[PDB]
Amino acid sequence: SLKESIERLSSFQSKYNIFTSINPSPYSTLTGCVASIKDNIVTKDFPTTCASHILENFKSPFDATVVKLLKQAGVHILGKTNLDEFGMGSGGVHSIRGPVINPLYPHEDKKIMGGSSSGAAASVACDLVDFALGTDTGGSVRLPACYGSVLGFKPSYGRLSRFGVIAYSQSLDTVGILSKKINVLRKVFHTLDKYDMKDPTSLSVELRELIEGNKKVRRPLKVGIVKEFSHESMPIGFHRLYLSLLEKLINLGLEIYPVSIPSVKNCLPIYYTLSPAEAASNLSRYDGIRYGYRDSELDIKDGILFAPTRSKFGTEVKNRIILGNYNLCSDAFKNNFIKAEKLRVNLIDEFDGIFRFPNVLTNSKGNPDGLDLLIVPTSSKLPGSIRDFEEEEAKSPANSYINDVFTVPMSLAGLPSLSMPLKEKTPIGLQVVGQYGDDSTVLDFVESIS
Amino acid sequence: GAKIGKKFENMNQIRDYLSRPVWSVHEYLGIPPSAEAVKKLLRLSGLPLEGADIKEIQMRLAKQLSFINKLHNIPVEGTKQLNYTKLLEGISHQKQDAELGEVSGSWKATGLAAESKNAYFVVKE
Amino acid sequence: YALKCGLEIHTQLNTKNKLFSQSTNSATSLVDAPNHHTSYYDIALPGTQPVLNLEAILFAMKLSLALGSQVNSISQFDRKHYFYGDQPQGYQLTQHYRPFARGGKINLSKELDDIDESAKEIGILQLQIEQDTGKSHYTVITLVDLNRSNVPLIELVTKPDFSDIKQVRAFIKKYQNLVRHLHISSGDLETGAMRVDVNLSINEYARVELKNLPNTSSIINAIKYEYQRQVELTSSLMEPETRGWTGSSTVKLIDYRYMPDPELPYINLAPDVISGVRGLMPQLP
Repeated sequence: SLKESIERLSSFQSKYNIFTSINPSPYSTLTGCVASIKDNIVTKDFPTTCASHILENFKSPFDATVVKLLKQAGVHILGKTNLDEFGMGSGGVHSIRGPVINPLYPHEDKKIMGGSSSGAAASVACDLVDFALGTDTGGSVRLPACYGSVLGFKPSYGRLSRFGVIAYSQSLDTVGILSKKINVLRKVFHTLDKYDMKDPTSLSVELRELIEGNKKVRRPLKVGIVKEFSHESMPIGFHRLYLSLLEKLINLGLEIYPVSIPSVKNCLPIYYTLSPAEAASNLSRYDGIRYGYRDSELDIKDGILFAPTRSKFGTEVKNRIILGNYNLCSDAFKNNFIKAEKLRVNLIDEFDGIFRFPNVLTNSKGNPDGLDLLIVPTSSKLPGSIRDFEEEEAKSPANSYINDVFTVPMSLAGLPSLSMPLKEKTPIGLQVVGQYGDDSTVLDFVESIS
Repeated sequence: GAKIGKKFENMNQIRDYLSRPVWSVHEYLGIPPSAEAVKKLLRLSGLPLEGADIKEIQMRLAKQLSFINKLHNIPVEGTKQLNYTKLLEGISHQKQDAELGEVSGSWKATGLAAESKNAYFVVKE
Repeated sequence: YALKCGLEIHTQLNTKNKLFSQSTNSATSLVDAPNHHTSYYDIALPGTQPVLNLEAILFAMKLSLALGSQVNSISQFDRKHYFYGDQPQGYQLTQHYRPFARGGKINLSKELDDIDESAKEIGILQLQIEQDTGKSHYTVITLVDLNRSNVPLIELVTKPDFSDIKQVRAFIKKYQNLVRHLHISSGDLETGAMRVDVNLSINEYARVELKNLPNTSSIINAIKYEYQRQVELTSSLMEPETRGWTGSSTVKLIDYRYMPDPELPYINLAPDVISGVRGLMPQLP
């Protein structure tokens, strides 16, 4: 078994390009659990590369808080998983180590795993680890989970510490958890759902207690399906699987409602205004001067400081940096960026207006005639081939941006959202979504119907 | 604004609801800056001008921008006070955290740099 | 002829620790070994995060009260982006859009300040808390010491109220005295604990700003030089222009993409902070 485990690990690694680094001695309250960690979360014991030339042999002096908490709970870390470089991408194809391949299919198929937590999802789908940690900025835990036919939970923003979680877009970045087992996932969430004073965005102890104090018995549970997300071209098999799930729920006595949340439609343009801007800002530190890759010869060229080193950024990262800097320049800032922030506020307000649970961050009262959970597709597409994904992206950025149509609103509003599979080994999923802070409801609901 | 409808009574109401003639988001979303603009942008980005395919960046940015510029037409609809004692208390309770490397000399701050000169970081003119 | 002059004064706070990290704010920077007083955050390591030092708020409160400034109900930090060896984050945190305080003034008198006017007040535009950068030593390779990076600064911006050069000296002197009297800074121009940029304009012409002034004598002289130099003019001084100083003459010399910091909480002070800090003020002159 042990021998059989290592051999399995070597095989799937070789065929599917899952890890960026593996424990030298693999498999040697979460005591005995084995985890993989997305390679944008810093660790003392492994390099943290962000799948980037920029940080190709970077060794952090410290463990991310989530890594420390896991270790303290007795978790063994198998290795760091491959990812889209610096978290930028939706397909898992942008990495200095090459793309991750989806293990639901023969590796010859070169099917995409989805991104940015590609390796994380793959390591779970292969049964290499008990759970994986990923990050989700616009869908990057939920989408690859969906494509690996495993659970992918993105908790409420600020519940899990981002200390040591390398910055992509800080107002959106969230640590998330992938597993095949809802029980394991809840245990991991409970372990990691903690205030961290190192993280100025960590949800305070006071607000956590306020959230708990707001919980009420809900009878019956009220579930919404969202008009604006109910009309996309969906994969073959989806409607049957979707309708079977809703029927199962209706036969349990819960109530299902149509709900319209018009602001969800503008979420992609909102996201690609805010997120590239933050990205450009957060990547301004990379210069090879204090750490990471550094050009052997020049710290400046063409009157542009750090250009030679920074040229080693991946191509998708450069594109986004360029866009983000455009978005931040004075005139564009006063227009698109300010507008995007205001619309984001509108979105949060619309969600507040339809949820019974109060939002402690906006001090909404909760709508007593509102809803407990939303159910929304995770993706409108099946995983294609790496070539097809790469071809499509080359045609237009919009073709890639649309991949996160269903996931970005919950990122923008920081809502807890769990993608769950509908059929064994099938890259189709649904999200269960609750109000900000209402993580236990989402998880218990999913556990209840599992 | 957001609105909740009446509860579904049966699965066929849901099938009919899902089959209503309503735009997809794809349908709703309908799935160039000067070369000098791009050059300025490369500079702000700390990216090299040499080797850069300008027209290609012009082209990609153009499409990026028309996508996010959809916001131009969207109308906009429409914290605990730190007090004195808490101010003083916070000041009194601040301390250096080893987990932050805040204690002087507790780690080699230059030890991750590819190049250095003794305890200094270095930049080449 | 009439001089309309304004100042931008950066002042290092002598808080025990730094602005967004609790690493030591050293008073012996000249003898310290380089890159010794530097946290993970000071070196801008991946995954590090800023946490505001509340002592900087206290110091800014004391300064605001002394100046008669209005403390902003909500203030925030913004990112000012540019690349430089002594700026490890690639941006400086500073209060651009929502400064700590606005308004205020400083009174000068003939009796006490050796001014020709019996009384003359210099208005303050705003007051900002911001990060210091590291120190660079040019030897070609430049050596960077980040001990000074993330040290708290307060930037004071005046209205263009200066008319005489005796006023500028008297203002700097009292401001130096003031910051020392409040125990928030050494106010020493020689060490760089205080740094003065100048903006001025003669007879409602274009505003010009003078940079790199190491000591009060050089500021006064640059002002005196620039005043007489400007009078002689005159198509070149129609648009704003930033100049320098060379001991004998003044010689000629970017979108910062200001973005509100997405991580740091707003500064939202309760009314009792005002009365509280007020009770802790030293007797003012």
